Amino acid sequence: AAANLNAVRETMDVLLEISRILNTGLDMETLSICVRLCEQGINPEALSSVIKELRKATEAL
Amino acid sequence: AQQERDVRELVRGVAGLQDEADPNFQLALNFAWSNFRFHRFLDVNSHKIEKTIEGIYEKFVIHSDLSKAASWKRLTEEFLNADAHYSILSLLLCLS
Repeated sequence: AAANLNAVRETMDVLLEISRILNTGLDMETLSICVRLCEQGINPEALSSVIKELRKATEAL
Repeated sequence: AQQERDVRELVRGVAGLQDEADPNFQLALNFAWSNFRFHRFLDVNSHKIEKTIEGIYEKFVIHSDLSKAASWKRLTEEFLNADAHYSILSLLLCLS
């Protein structure tokens, strides 16, 4: 119903605050991307590895 | 299908490459996917994630950051109610 989007809105906001306490550097837009990839079964350590290298080679460009 | 769009957005977003017709976009994308398909990690251990979460809570308490400890416990408790919970948390822990 319409009550599932407020639920997802609440969890995404909990997650973003968790993400901020941990100082991950993620914004809400990229955090949502990460959630969907994890739900689809991308290994989180693979995803962490990818994100860290895509950062390491962008301030360098 | 939406996976593939998500990986492209992840590259644009994280690597700051907004033009898919940049060879550097495609090189970053090939690297991301090749990384994803090189299975080399054990699957996420939920018990180990839970121990780490509880460890972060102790550290906040030890340093008398009460408003952060209470926040930490409140958010993680709320989140951990409705496998992907621990995979998401593992990613955030890895990015800390």
